[PDB]
Amino acid sequence: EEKGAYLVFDNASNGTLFIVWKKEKVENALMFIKPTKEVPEFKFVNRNGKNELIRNLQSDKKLFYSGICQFVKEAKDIKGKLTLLQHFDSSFPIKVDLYFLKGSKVMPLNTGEPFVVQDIDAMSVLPKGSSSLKVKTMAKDMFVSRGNTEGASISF
Repeated sequence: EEKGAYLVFDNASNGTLFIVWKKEKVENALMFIKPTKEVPEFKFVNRNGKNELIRNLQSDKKLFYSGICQFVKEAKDIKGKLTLLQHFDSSFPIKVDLYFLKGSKVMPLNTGEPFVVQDIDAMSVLPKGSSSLKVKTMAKDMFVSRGNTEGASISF
């Protein structure tokens, strides 16, 4: 976990998400990214390891959802794995579970497990009421449109 990315929440703007690109162990993170192949150095150097994803989460809890898609976006960009850490949900009023689209099949994220995000068709951030996309097989077009109405989606 030392090498990878971490989703962090900051009190900036009464709610900001932060994705750390580092080779160190970041704590107090809500989510994580695990790269299988080498991680882009320019993301380390240009961002200096810090990148603020989305801000003012105060105004709308769904912004956190969207910020999450922006987070896994990085994972799908470098072609790694996405890990949803659990802990924040006990303190933060947002508890959700992530879903990926692969082929015609939809797959939910396993809590604290690096899950294949690299060659996904689409991704979305659904709340505990994730049954929107919780089916045996799914349309890539529906996946994003559904997740978007859930408040977060991101599709190739």
